[PDB]
Amino acid sequence: LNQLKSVPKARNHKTKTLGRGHGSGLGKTSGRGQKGQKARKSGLTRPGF
Amino acid sequence: AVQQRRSSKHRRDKRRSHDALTAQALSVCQKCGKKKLFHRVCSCGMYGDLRVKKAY
Amino acid sequence: TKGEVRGGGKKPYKQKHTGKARQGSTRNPHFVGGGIVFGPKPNRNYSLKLNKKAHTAALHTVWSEKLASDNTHLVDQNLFNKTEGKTKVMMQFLKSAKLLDKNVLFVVNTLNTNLEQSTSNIKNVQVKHLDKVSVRDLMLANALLVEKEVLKALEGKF
Amino acid sequence: MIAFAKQFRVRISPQKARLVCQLIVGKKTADAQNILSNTPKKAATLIAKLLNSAIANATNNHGMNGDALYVFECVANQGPSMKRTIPRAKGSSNMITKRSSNLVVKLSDNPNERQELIKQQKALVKKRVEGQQKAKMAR
Amino acid sequence: MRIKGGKQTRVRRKKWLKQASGSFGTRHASYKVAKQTVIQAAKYAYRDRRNKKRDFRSLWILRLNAALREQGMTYSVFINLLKKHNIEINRKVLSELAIKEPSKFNLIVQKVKS
Amino acid sequence: MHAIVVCGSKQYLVHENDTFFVEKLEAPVGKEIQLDKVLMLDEKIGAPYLEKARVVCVVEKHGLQRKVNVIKHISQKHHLKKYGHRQPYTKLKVVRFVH
Amino acid sequence: KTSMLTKEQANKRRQWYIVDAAGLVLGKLAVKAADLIRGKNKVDFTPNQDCGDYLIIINSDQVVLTGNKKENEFWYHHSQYIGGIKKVSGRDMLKKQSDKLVYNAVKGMLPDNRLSRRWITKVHVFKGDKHNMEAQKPTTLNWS
RNA sequence: GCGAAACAGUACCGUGAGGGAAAGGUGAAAAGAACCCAGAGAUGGGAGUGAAAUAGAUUCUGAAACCAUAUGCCUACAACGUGUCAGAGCACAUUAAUGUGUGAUGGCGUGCGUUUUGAAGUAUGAGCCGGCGAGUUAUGAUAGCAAGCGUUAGUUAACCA
RNA sequence: UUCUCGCAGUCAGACAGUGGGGGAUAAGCUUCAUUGUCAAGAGGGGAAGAGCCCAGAUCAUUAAAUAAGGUCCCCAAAAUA
RNA sequence: UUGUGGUAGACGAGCGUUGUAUUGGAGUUGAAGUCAAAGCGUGAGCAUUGGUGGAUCCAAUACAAGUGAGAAUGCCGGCA
Repeated sequence: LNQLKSVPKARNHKTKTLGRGHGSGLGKTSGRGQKGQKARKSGLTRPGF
Repeated sequence: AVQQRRSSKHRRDKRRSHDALTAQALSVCQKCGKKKLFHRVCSCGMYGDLRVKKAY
Repeated sequence: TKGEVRGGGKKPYKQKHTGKARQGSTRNPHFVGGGIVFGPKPNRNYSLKLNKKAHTAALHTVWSEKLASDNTHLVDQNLFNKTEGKTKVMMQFLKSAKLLDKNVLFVVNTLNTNLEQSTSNIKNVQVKHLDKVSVRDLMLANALLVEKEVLKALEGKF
Repeated sequence: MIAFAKQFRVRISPQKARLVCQLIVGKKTADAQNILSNTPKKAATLIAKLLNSAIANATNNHGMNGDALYVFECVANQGPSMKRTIPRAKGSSNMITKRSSNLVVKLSDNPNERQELIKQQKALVKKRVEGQQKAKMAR
Repeated sequence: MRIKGGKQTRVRRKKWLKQASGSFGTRHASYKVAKQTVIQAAKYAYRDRRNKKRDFRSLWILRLNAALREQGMTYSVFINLLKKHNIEINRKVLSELAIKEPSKFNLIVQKVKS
Repeated sequence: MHAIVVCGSKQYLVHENDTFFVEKLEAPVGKEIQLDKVLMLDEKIGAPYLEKARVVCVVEKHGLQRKVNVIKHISQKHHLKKYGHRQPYTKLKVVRFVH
Repeated sequence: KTSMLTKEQANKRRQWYIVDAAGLVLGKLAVKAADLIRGKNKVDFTPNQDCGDYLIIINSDQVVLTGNKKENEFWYHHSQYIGGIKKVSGRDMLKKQSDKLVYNAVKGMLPDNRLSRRWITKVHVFKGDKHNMEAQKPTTLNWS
């Protein structure tokens, strides 16, 4: 293995760019519905709650 | 009232079509030089073949 | 970022009877003057953990494939002697040994002052101690002139 | 040739300059200055001064015929104007700019030199296409 | 590492403005309306890519019907004499181009007779 | 003197020294191709095709139509799948179209 | 893939024709007249050119109307104003304007197009036969 | 980019606690244009300098938007989200290619997002152009992928050379 | 579509027919159970229609046979008794 | 063989950018940026040349991102 062709066998996975383009959605949709409480900032609840 | 829809450049030139200005009237002066203004005196002080005015 | 720059603390405009968005602030990331929330900060460690035996095995394998590169000829302190460390005789020695193309490493256990003086102004070549070389520093040399003494240490380290 | 002389940003409405040079468009040297002289516009005097200056330069620095020249092309170029402000009632003021015009008039001495620019463009595209074609030989 | 990229955005906008031009108005000089018109025209082309053959079929049928009314019968009568008896597999548009070359479809009309 | 030649499902009228564009085909340029599916040569008609009819053509070139850029998009629904395509075709001419 | 379409273009000829109006039913004669003017019978119909023919109508007064339509269906006309509604019957047209009725009916049969006006110009309806169109080499026929 | 690369906490606003910016690039050396002309002059172009003055101080480049001119085509009967496909005609000559540009006429043709049961809409956002412009990281857990190691395995933490 | 795991998503649906409740058995009305459609789905016919009938679009296709429906013309084709 | 309508939502595969790291190359006999063009691409793109212009980068592989812009009565400037 040399720096001109240094590659592992395989290591890569899909990433979530929630505000980039329309390819996998991942935009205004954000993969969390539309006009929902979860979609809001810190939209969540207490773990026990 | 105030403007509701903007006028485009095509609309602008359609409105400005009447911007062409008419020409003036000219007259020949037998004694002085350049073509004078019709029904007006000439720069050389003379008008109906008549000089009544001082230095132009 | 936005919260770490001083400035005003008021809405620059009245709330009602306006024709724009109310405001964020005078200091806003969407306004001129910086304030981007995300970027480099002195909180990231920029470090990762690896097993010791993993590194030993990696070094052993890269030495195995390095030993077969037929550029691993032996060296001894004798030729590092008979020289004052001046690049002149060093330049002649490297040129005679066709080392201009190579970035050859010189493994050494003692780091004699003459060799340290030599090769100090050649970015192509580099030299350090036996137990200071990394895999990147190993495979980038394209050649290495090995010493008799380091064989015992590398065999012990496997 | 051109016999042009740029004015470099006199403050006047560009529309009025365009109008007066329409009044002078197509006309030759003998029938342009006379009418331009006594028309009641100030921009008329402005363009007349520069037209006389350009005629003088053409006679001096080019030595052309000077008796068949006519306006080849009028322009009305909007130079960078200034930003002035006058207060307006009930605390809502406005910024008023004095429009500035860049004025120049080209003087041609023949019924041509417009198609010759097309010939220059044709030579430009011809050298472009032959350079592309000569590159294809190496391809 | 702060990055500002304008070259790629500029070439993208230029290439998306390049397809369409010759438009009434400065619409072919902006990005928003130009892109909207490009997409609308693409939809127009998608629909017309079938509407054109839809209209061509009608054109062929109209012209063959006119030619057959020169012969003196309805369009439907001649079709029924192409599969079982007097088998013809010639298509509609060719029976029309046989009209632009006269004295050739007369052979066909004399063939469809008894 | 004429010929109705069928390629795929498209019929074409041809005569002597006629050049035309048809679907992309095998047997690349320079090679003669003799299609037996041709009808209406000279006053003779067969039911599926004209009997013993042989039309021989020589290919002049293999070309591509202009790249149509087709879109699918419904307003206010956020889908803009894009695709472009160049249509392969063959420009070729007939020589004899013998009986 | 496709066969190159072959049509005719830059070709224009409109043969002058003459018909004599009679007791024939207005609608069924007028549809045929319209299709002949537009050229729906030509083997070389050209939509963007419409190489039709000129036609002249003689003695439109002889047309009769079936049923009670002479006193059942009446044509109105509103020009631009409230109260401008003026309605006349078919027999009133016999007294004043029968040609214009056929004119408007045919124009109605023609789709509203820029060329449709140019096609109806090719129709010359006359209550009589006094005109200088004999020098235009007309064509006398029936059931046009 | 410390707010502030400049005479910046300066200009400015307020009677004050305070707020608060923008505006670098001549040339290799001003060698910043002797001299000429027209204009009162500024100025303009010559000359002249300079490798070069579409490098002349508006000073590296000078994009889009916007404003005019002109090659050539079409347009004064004309009901259209202005374009698509045809389609003669007209002007022609290319990243050699069913070459390109315009389009008499025909056929077709209620925008782009928003959220709503459902938006062609008289629901809202947009005057335009260009630039900038908003899902990262620290520790922690879970699930998946891979590799190392290996069934009294391993990893080392903080730390030391 | 059976079991584990990751992972949202909505809890405001709408309409026509079918059996209905309210209403006044009036409503593009409301409240259910069935089918279907739109939303998330283009197409033809119904003149122009989210909803009906015929139907489910990979790309090209100046080819054909068809579904509902239709054949005086606009606007595509039919007549005979 | 089924085939490829698709939002919400889920999976897969990529392109493009900045800089770094070595591995090669280009260049004031004209690189980058710039505008036009009668090409190439399944897609985000790749170009080839003409002219503006005179100085730095580019091909391949990984690396880590303030990385991909029409919209938020988004910000600056100019122009309508």
